Amino acid sequence: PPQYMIDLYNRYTTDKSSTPASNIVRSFSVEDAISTAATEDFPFQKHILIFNISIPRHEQITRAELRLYVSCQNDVDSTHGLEGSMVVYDVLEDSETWDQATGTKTFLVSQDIRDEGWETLEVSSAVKRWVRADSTTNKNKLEVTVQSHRESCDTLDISVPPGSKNLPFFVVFSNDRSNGTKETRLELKEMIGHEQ
Amino acid sequence: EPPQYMIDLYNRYTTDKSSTPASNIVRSFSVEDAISTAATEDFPFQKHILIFNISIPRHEQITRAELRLYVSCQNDVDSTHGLEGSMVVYDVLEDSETWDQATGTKTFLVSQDIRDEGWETLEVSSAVKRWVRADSTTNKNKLEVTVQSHRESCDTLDISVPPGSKNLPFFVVFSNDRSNGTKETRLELKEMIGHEQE
Amino acid sequence: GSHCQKTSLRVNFEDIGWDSWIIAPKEYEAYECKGGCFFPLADDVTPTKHAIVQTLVHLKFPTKVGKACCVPTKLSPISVLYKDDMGVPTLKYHYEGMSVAECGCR
Amino acid sequence: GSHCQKTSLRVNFEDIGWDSWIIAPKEYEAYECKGGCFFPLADDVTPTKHAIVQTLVHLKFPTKVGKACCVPTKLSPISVLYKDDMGVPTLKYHYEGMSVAECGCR
Ligand SMILES: *[C@@H]1O[C@H](CO)[C@@H](O[C@@H]2O[C@H](CO)[C@@H](O)[C@H](O)[C@H]2NC(C)=O)[C@H](O)[C@H]1NC(C)=O
Ligand SMILES: *[C@@H]1O[C@H](CO)[C@@H](O[C@@H]2O[C@H](CO)[C@@H](O)[C@H](O)[C@H]2NC(C)=O)[C@H](O)[C@H]1NC(C)=O
Ligand SMILES: [Zn+2]
Ligand SMILES: [Zn+2]
Ligand SMILES: [Zn+2]
Ligand SMILES: [Zn+2]
Ligand SMILES: [Zn+2]
Ligand SMILES: [Zn+2]
Ligand SMILES: [Zn+2]
Ligand SMILES: [Zn+2]
Ligand SMILES: [Zn+2]
Ligand SMILES: [Zn+2]
Repeated sequence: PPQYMIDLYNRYTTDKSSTPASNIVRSFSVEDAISTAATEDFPFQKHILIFNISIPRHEQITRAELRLYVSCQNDVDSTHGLEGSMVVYDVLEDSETWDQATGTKTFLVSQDIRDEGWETLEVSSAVKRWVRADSTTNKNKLEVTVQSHRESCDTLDISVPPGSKNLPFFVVFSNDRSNGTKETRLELKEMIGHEQ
Repeated sequence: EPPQYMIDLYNRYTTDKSSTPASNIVRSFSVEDAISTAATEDFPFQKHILIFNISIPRHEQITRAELRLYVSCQNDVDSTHGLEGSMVVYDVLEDSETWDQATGTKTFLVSQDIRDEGWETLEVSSAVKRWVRADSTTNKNKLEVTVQSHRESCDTLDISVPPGSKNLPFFVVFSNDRSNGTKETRLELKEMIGHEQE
Repeated sequence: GSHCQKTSLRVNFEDIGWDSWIIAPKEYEAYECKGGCFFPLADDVTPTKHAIVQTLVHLKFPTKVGKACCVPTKLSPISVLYKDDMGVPTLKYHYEGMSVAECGCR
Repeated sequence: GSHCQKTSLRVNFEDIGWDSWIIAPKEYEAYECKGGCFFPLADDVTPTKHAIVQTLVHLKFPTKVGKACCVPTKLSPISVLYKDDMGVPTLKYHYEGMSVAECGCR
């Protein structure tokens, strides 16, 4: 479990005078990742991030964050710079051929990057569609493209599987439709299971 | 002392649990004082000003009020010649220490034709509702009942009132709570704690 | 002292001296919650999170912390005819909180 | 065994084995209701009508009917970080019913 969740806990407890907008917060690590390197046709890194986000029907989510670790991937001459941009798309239709070069996508967030470290992408829209799945089109995944600029790192990318460090994860903020009624009901049943 | 009307209302409510009444709270208020003026040539009817002490808590919303009167020909000889007439109750707004009906300001409540000797029920909700919102100013909490005897009837047709001790007038106030039982059960509790150490 | 449950309890107002103001009824079924809140607390006792916590703490430290108590949950009203503090005869179809509807551990 | 009141109760999740899913906090103040509901019941225990009745009944028949129990009234929430059944990290600002706000006789 990410320390981001832990710091959020510390934030809530130290600021009793300042109540947060969302009660329920969940962390979802990436389930699987499909990575395609930059080509002359598509000069950028392509990543399809598969998650397993499952928020209960009785809950109404408010915000979702996609946290990515931007880093120059240990290339020689890495002191030459680290600057570019990245774009995340909600994948509707995929295809086991190329990434970006196929399927249907809905653009979520455009992010310019500079510092090595964690970036936060507000991709609430995508998760809301994932919650109301309505079967039909298979989703619960998104595509992130990383565009390296001229005077920058040749290996500018986000840390993804099959890597083991600084992997992408979701942070879903949620509240209860019944204003905490149905929530505490299920919390009780949960605790009874954990009781024995 | 508690009227059997209240007791019968309990029995009605309890034996018919399948049929919930429109009003939850019911209170009985017996007449506090009565000013009686006999019929005169100028005003050919019995006059009664009935003074009550109706006090319903502010947080409560009353729905209905009943004035229960005992109509009877006062044991006159030749009363067997018939018993039929009418009676009218007025909500007294401004009174005057002179006569009854012949003075003051009244707002008419109910006109009632009478036949049987016995208890009559008068829908006088309006008067009590006005009494609850007293707002000081005009002194009220009382009403005037006139009893009109018809031609072929008793010359002494009237309602049983003080200083008599039997079949006296009384109020039946039906009420519910504005706070939907919150403030109601709070005060019931505080009262009961009083009755706990009783 | 087995399982937290509702038991019969007939209450006569004459016995408790409430016949001085209670006109009706003379007696009624008030019910009573008997039994202990022993581990584990199940759905049928509508436990709270604190009750579950306290029960486990009691289970762990029985000499320092007691266990949850079997008390009435929701209460059912009865019809009551009585005299006010001013002596006014009063009838209430729903005199809330007089009898036990459900029991539970708290 | 004096007066129904709220007392201090520090609960460590490690002690009760809840450290397997509760991430934070490690321990918290849950409080406990101690004391008896002895006659008479005052405002400070927010008694119900049934509680008052049963207490009076207890006075009359102490060998057959017990007295009201000192239990938590309303409960206060705490902040809790934990893992779901699916192992999903979950943070809730208001995890209701973990600590005692008020006590009373029921
Ligand atoms: C991903 O999340 C889904 C929930 O959407 C999990 O699917 C559940 O699995 C359990 C046990 O296998 C079943 O009882 C549920 O009916 C499933 N729910 C649905 C909606 O199908 C799934 O197990 C999760 N997978 C991983 C790897 O975490
Ligand atoms: C008429 O009813 C009113 C209200 O019910 C009575 O007013 C009470 O006055 C006493 C004075 O000592 C107060 O202690 C009570 O609190 C008042 N009642 C209420 C409900 O607040 C008044 O006494 C009654 N009149 C008579 C002659 O009994
Ligand atoms: Zn080429
Ligand atoms: Zn640039
Ligand atoms: Zn840019
Ligand atoms: Zn260059
Ligand atoms: Zn929930
Ligand atoms: Zn007529
Ligand atoms: Zn005559
Ligand atoms: Zn009231
Ligand atoms: Zn005792
Ligand atoms: Zn809350």
